[PDB]
Amino acid sequence: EMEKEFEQIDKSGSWAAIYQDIRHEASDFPSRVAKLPKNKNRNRYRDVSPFDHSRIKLHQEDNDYINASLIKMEEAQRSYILTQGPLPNTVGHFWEMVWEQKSRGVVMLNRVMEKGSLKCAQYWPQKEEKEMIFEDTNLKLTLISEDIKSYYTVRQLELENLTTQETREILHFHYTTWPDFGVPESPASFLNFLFKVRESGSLSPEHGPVVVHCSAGIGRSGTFCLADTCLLLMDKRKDPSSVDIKKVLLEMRKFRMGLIQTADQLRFSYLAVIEGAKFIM
Ligand SMILES: CS(=O)(=O)N1C[C@H](O)[C@H]2C[C@@H]1CC[C@H]2O
Repeated sequence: EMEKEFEQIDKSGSWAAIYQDIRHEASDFPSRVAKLPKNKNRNRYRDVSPFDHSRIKLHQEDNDYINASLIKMEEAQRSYILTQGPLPNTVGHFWEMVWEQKSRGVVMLNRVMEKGSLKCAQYWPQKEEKEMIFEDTNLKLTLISEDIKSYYTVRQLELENLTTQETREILHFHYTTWPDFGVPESPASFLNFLFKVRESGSLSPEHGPVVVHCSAGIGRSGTFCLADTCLLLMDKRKDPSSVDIKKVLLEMRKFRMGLIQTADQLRFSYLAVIEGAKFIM
């Protein structure tokens, strides 16, 4: 059982050591499309690339590239698109991907500015009456409503395909209180946030995969998907303690590199799953 494994690693202070064995065992697949010269300004970080096998393709004939990965968890029947925070020049691509994949939710785990630098473009409207048009991808986005809480904001958005005049409602879940350094002290507000996303229907199989991002789409984004998948597997299995968080992480790392960036994120993921298991048993 993970709770005992937790106390063992904690007591022994072996978090950096567990984390290194995960790094060592992690999959390495080609990422040739990401590294083409024409895609250099579509990537926020030169060392964070989607694998060719799992990358999301835009349906535009010119250049189909976006820094985004499909993570397919077969046993849990959950899919996620993990992506970087969009760049000034990829905001239109981001919304095209949301449209093309039939996503119902966007989960944002960073602030636009952290540590005095921009981590992400302002890719949604700030006021009802000031909508955004993306000329490159022929989409219009309107803020319908905004519910600001202590730890997170939920926004209702309308996305319109200007080409066909179809509209969809998108939910934007913005976790606003992840600290600039390290991880939250308690997983309570993170779990509350994750149950809010679940309750919305955004993670359900009747929609396209949820789009999850932080700045790189690997650290905080990683923790989100890992916690959701582990809790779902504990509901589904005859024996809940058969769920090994290290094995789940390694399976997720076949689809996108670097998921969980620090030993502290790993520790936090264990704590989130262990605490969430109480609200599920
Ligand atoms: C020494 S350790 O690897 O067990 N250790 C745990 C501690 O909480 C600090 C610093 C370091 C790794 C991450 C961070 O959580």
